[PDB]
Amino acid sequence: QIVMTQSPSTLSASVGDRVTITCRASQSIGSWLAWYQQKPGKAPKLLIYKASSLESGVPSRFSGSGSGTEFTLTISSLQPEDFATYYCQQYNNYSYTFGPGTKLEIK
Amino acid sequence: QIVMTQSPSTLSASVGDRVTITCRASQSIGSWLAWYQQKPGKAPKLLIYKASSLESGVPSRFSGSGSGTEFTLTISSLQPEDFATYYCQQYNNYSYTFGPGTKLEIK
Amino acid sequence: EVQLVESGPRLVKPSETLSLTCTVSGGSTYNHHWSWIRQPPGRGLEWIGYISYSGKSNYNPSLKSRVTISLEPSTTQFSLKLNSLTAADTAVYYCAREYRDDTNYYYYSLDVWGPGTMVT
Amino acid sequence: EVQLVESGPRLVKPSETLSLTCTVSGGSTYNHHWSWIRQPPGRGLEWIGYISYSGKSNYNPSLKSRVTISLEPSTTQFSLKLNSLTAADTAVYYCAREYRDDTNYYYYSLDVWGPGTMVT
Amino acid sequence: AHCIGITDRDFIEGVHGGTWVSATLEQDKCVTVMAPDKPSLDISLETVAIDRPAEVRKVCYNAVLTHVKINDKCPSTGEAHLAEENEGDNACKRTYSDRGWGNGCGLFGKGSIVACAKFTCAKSMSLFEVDQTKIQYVIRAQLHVGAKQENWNTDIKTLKFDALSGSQEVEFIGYGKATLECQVQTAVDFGNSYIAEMETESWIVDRQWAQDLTLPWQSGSGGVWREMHHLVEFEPPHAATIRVLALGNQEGSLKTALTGAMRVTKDTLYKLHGGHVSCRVKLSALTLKGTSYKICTDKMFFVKNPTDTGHGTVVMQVKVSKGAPCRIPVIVADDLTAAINKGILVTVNPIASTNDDEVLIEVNPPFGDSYIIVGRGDSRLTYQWHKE
Amino acid sequence: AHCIGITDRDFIEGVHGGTWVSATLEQDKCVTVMAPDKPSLDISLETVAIDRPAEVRKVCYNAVLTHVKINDKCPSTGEAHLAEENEGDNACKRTYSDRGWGNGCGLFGKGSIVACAKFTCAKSMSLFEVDQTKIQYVIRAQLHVGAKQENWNTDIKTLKFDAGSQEVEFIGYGKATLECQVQTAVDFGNSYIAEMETESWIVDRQWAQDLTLPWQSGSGGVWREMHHLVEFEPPHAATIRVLALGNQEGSLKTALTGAMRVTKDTLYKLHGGHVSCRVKLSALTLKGTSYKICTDKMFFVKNPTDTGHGTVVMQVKVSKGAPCRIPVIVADDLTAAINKGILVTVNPIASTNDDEVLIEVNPPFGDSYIIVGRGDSRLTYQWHKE
Repeated sequence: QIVMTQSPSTLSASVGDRVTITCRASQSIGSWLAWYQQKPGKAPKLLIYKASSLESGVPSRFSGSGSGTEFTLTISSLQPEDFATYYCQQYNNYSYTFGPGTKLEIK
Repeated sequence: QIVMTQSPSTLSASVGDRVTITCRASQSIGSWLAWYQQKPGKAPKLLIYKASSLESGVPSRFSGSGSGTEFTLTISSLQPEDFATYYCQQYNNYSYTFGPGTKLEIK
Repeated sequence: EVQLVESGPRLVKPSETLSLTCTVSGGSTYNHHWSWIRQPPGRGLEWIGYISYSGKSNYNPSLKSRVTISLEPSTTQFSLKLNSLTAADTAVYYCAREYRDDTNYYYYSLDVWGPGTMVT
Repeated sequence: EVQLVESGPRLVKPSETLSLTCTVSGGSTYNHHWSWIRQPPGRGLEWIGYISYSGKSNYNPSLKSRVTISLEPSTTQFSLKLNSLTAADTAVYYCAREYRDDTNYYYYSLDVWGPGTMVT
Repeated sequence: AHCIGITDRDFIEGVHGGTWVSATLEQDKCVTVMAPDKPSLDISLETVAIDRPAEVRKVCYNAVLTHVKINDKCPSTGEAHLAEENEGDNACKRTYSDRGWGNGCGLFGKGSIVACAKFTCAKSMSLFEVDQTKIQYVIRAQLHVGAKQENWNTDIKTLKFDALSGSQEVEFIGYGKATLECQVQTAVDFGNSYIAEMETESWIVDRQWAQDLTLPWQSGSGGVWREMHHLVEFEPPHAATIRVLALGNQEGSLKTALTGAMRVTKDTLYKLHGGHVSCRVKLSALTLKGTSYKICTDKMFFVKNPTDTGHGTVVMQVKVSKGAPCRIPVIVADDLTAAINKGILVTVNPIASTNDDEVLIEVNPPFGDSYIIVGRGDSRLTYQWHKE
Repeated sequence: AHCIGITDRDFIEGVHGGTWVSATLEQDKCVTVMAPDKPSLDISLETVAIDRPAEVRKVCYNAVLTHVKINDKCPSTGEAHLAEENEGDNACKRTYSDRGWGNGCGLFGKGSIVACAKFTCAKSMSLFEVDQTKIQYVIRAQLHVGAKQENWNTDIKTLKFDAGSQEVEFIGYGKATLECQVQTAVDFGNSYIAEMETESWIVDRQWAQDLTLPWQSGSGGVWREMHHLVEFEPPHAATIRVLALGNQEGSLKTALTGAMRVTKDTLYKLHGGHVSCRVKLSALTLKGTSYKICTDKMFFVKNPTDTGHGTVVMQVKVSKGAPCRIPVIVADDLTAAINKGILVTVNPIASTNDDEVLIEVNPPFGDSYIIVGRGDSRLTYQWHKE
């Protein structure tokens, strides 16, 4: 089963910052990568699919890139809304695997 | 006048090897870079133009890549013909500048 | 507006069984892969498995021996069946739809989720 | 087959001038930028300069004060004249064609060269 | 198979002593074969296709030009020549331009000028050859036993045939076997047709039409594009230059020209969107299971109530909770009093082998008001039906 | 100007006392205006163009589809809905599909099915409006003085006009006045500039608006009539095959083959039109009529050569003469000094020494002699003209 790692484990920033979370697969997963946003007490919501494609209607400040092994999620201008834990997930082949999670909180 | 550097200064290899020469510009030159092959006592011959486009009829083993500052010339499978001095040259804007040259000889 | 809601026993004793049921409204269950995912308190997400209308299913290797996911298409709801429980199986269980379009070739992974129910 | 030949005084004493002439066969000089490039024995290439049929010309900053490149369109040949010579100016002088197509936007830099001529 | 879900459905009733039954199978359409004292047979055409067809031609509908070279000699002395003139992958034009004093030419008149450009095809259309003897087709066959839809995928016997394959036997466990003697009808003129595929989309086209296309075309071996001039235009020369441009993408005009042709789709094998299969079905070796079973007397339940199929029939799913291996009495009467069946049973002789077994019944009720009656006694199920 | 290099060349000779001379200038074509006792004036149309025309429409001719979403309800359970149904950039279809127990719905009949797809235009064609008040045109004017071809660009006066008359002063030769009017083939109120990638055209408005393609405006980026390039195949069970139609570049261009062309500066130039001009010749004076005759030796820098205009051109160097005029005649005999030829370069001149001067003469048909100078120093060139 494919193993996903994320970096960093935790990140503190302020509103208006440009932030970048990175995600790694143990082997190649093509472009089949999803980014999920989870707030406490809520289910993960699909933000990014296929590495770079935004789900409607996720704000255009959200963006993703990368392929093969390395991927990156980028928020150009952070908002109070965006403070949550972001998980990555491969859906190249079963069984699917989530990342350990990257926590984003206020400074 | 824009300054061009090359690396390495000299490279010793054998027939059948894969070699890669690098060329650097002092500032961005887009993709306007040419590669020349010069043999002793003879005039420079045009191999590559516009960073990656091959002049007819240069063997397809020759290839080029890069844009702006960083450039590379690649020979996938070395041949006895290829043993000569390779110069890079920017022609994005006058005055044009050649590189010091990368000498390629047999081991 | 496709919505999923999970329901079932909140407390399950060890050595017993876990019978959860996800109800799908706003869309049929003919397409897509209907999946289960769990998340222990203060820990990460774990993809349990899926089942399709075709009958083809797949379970997480760390869970396959116990996990059984079944599908009731007529009532448009599917079930999770987890055996041989332990303290590790104490987690928030989400049921989710993995969108798969084999006609136009689009795959959005798990796009629709349920609120999730905490099983201890 | 566009061909260039440079010719002129081979042996030049210091303090004089350098009268080189590149003759173009197989094509006219209306298009392209006609250039001079030199190479001292055992060193790298130095781009001297160019002139066009349009009248626009340009010289290497390290040589500009001395270099004069002229164009004789009738016989399709152009000339290099370098003054204030020195031991540093001892080099093999090539005349070359810089191909420029302003109609289809193709530029191959110096694509056609002459045999090169050794000046001391 | 299963023909209940497939809306375009035909019924073919066999005669009591009939050994063979003719039936024609069309795409997106299925046939239900009935015969007295014998199980109903669902037959359907799944696919008609070609495997590994041979490429015969390629036809470029989008080309890009690179390495545009120009040679522009002056009047009198001088024919213009480019090296690219003797290379295979270059579209070239030889002309003459008005030149004189002003263009660096000591004489006034016509000077030879040659322009060559690298022809590389961005997108092309593949033209495959179609062989009758390479045609394979697939037929789904499934008997009308009391089975759940979710078990259909387990019951369906899929059969594969070739161009000259023979009669094929299909044995259903506990029900004997049937024999399919099938023949494939192409709808294509092989000696005058191509498979034309663009990117994802394919068609069955006229060979003559394809070869008469005013576009560059290639072959199966050497990769030299012929008649390149179709997508390369050379504007009149001015002085010492020539405008060499590539023509527009011809995807749209081609596709609009292809709207009326028979469709084809290549998937991980070339599927055909047309054709049909003529079949002779042997029913004699088909036997009815559990005719000697005892009658189900235990309490039964409609898991799924009798519902309209759109085929003029009704379907229902009955659970037999306790009853042992037994047969289920299903009739459609005009009243609760008369036990006279006015309806026709499609699922001939329903059965529940094991317990808590769910069995699917399909009946053709008579026109008007009727009662669907399943079982006997106090345990029997009755369901009101209206069919105008 | 200079009309020698331009092969399509007309001559207009003015009458002796004529003050004005009419002349029509077409694209890639020039006119040489002659008048007795006055210098010849070369006039030519360079460009007729438009500056910063306003974008009015876009017409997509290649579109790509992404984000194909589908929602499918069973019969008697509701209309299917997608979130993307409400976004501006999505092409959508709502239909009904054949459903029953075969696809997992408990009833047999029509189930609602909706398919939406992200519409993004890969390549589009811009439709600019043509305002006649933004039309400018350029005319080259140059006198026939004794110069060389490599000095032509220095001698040529280039003139710009918008939608009055302009004066052109030649140093030491007076001045001419051009009263020009531009005539182009445009129904400004019924035409667009249609530009795709590098190529442009003058198209008819009705045709542009009647195109069966998606179209936009200069403002908001909401594509209208997206259905022209989007096809929804009939629904099977719970899916719909959503296709983008083919690239319409080719069909469009083939439909545009006969239309007037337009280009850009690497300023939309028009591949047509013409300019009607009134040329004032009265204020034009001839220089050096009182110079002495060149008696010193002259040499043909460039021998008399055919121009293709029925005229001949030659380049003569005056090395050892002062400011002087050159006597040029074309006689039918070397003894008889009777000029049968017509001098286009009226009264050739040599201001400085080693000066090279271009003579253009229109020799008579048959055998003739081109004579430059007098005495023993004179140059003679036998010329034949069919």
